[PDB]
Amino acid sequence: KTVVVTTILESPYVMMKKNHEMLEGNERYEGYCVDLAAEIAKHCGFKYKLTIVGDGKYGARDADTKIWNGMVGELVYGKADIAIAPLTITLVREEVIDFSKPFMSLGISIMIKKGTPIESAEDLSKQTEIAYGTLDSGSTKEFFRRSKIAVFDKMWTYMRSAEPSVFVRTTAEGVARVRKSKGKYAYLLESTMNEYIEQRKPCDTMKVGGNLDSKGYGIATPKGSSLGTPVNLAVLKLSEQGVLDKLKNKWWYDKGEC
Amino acid sequence: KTVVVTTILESPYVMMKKNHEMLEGNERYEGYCVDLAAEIAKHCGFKYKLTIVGDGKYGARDADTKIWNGMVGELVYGKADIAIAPLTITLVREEVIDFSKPFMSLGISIMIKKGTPIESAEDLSKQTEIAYGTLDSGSTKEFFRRSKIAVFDKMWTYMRSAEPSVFVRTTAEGVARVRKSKGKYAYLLESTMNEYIEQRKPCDTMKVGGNLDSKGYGIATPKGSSLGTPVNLAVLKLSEQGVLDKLKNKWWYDKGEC
Ligand SMILES: N[C@@H](Cn1cc([N+](=O)[O-])c(=O)[nH]c1=O)C(=O)O
Ligand SMILES: N[C@@H](Cn1cc([N+](=O)[O-])c(=O)[nH]c1=O)C(=O)O
Ligand SMILES: [Zn+2]
Ligand SMILES: [Zn+2]
Ligand SMILES: [Zn+2]
Ligand SMILES: [Zn+2]
Repeated sequence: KTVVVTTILESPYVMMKKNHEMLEGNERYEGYCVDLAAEIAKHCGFKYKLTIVGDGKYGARDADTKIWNGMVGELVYGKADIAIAPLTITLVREEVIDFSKPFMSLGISIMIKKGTPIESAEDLSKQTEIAYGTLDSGSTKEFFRRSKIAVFDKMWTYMRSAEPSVFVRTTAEGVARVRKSKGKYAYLLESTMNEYIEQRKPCDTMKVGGNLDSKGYGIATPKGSSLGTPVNLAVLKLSEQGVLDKLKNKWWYDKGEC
Repeated sequence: KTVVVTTILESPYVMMKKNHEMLEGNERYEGYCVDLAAEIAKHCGFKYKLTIVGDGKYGARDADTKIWNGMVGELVYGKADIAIAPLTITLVREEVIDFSKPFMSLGISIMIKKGTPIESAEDLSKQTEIAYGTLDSGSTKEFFRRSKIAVFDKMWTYMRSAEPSVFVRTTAEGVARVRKSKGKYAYLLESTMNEYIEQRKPCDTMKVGGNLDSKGYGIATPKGSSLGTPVNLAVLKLSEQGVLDKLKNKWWYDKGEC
């Protein structure tokens, strides 16, 4: 049985290769998670096909219907056997799917156009000249929605009602919005992405302040899947072998252009 | 049934209260892990008894007898129901006990007496004037014994054969050795401990360089135990509701003496 892997186009985790049009199957893709997938499959001994999540979302549960979308939904409804992606380990997800131990740590962070007069989340919350938002479906939005911290709740109150909307469908759209907004939009996004983007041309963005939280990405499987245990053990093995660090260095800093 | 919790006297995770001789049961202890245990218990809905691990050890498998010592052994042999302590999530332990998702991130780091001419593991590995060692049992030592990375193996090769022994029995012993050795002993230890000590009088130590690796502490339960699921969910809930961050700040920095 070939294992169906659900993933998402998000640099430098999974990207189309320069010459992908002349390539087929898994070979079209490169990135940290593409490499992680190959290692996991090697150590657990399976063959697999990478497939990009149809709706291009990470996964949230619809309030009215209670149906899960995104990569999470593909696992929940049996469309994929495993998700190998920058997928945040969260409580609401852990209730419907299984996560391995984390293969990467991260936090929510702030991205600004260079020269923007912002140093912190508190700075953002105390002003109005500069708009700010998050990836409009995923763990970061849910963080602000659920936050009982005054600074973040204040920010959520602003974001939920902002007009026009401050939420974006993809990271690419968020970043483009910072780049074109002349310093009038700051983007809240995961630190790993922020750090990658800061080192790529045109080198006009930067991460400011510390992370707003601490969490991790894990490999996800359907609850009670037989893949859950071997995969978890494979992640810890790769961590202890230094492989996760090697991949991180390969995809972030060896790819710096600034 | 009252849940038996195994833990270890290691500041500031668990410490004897000043008037402990006058107190009983759980009230004898204080620290990050005592606070965490209270929250875990409250969220899972169980009564518990804190007990200090008899042999004062974290957990290793004796190569000869194959017997597990430390907190891991107390779980494997059924002497405790759960371990709430700075216990590192590792592959070999995951094979015999269950771990929650990590409640704290960390890495192996270098502690020096202020003014020691050392900035990194490479620096340490390329010289012999300054001695260096690790806790004589635990995941840090195992990290070096197992590492296939040139620098860390070079360090291990030095450390296993160094005489007198560069290894120490307790964190306290390592720190005292740093402080007394006039810059001629550096101590390799987990970053969280390093960070704690840097804010303690006499304020004569510091963490230098990046971390050598990345990993996490997890709450541990016997394989197959029914506490595993609720406990994991409780960890994620505490992470997301900011409790883990509050606790780290309370015990590391709010008490800061430097
Ligand atoms: N990892 C998240 C998805 N996700 C991704 C990014 N991102 O890649 O910058 C983000 O800023 N916010 C977010 O919730 C999840 O799993 O929902
Ligand atoms: N957390 C470890 C134990 N452990 C603790 C410390 N520490 O408290 O400084 C250390 O420096 N090295 C180590 O292996 C494990 O679980 O074995
Ligand atoms: Zn194309
Ligand atoms: Zn491998
Ligand atoms: Zn005493
Ligand atoms: Zn609570």
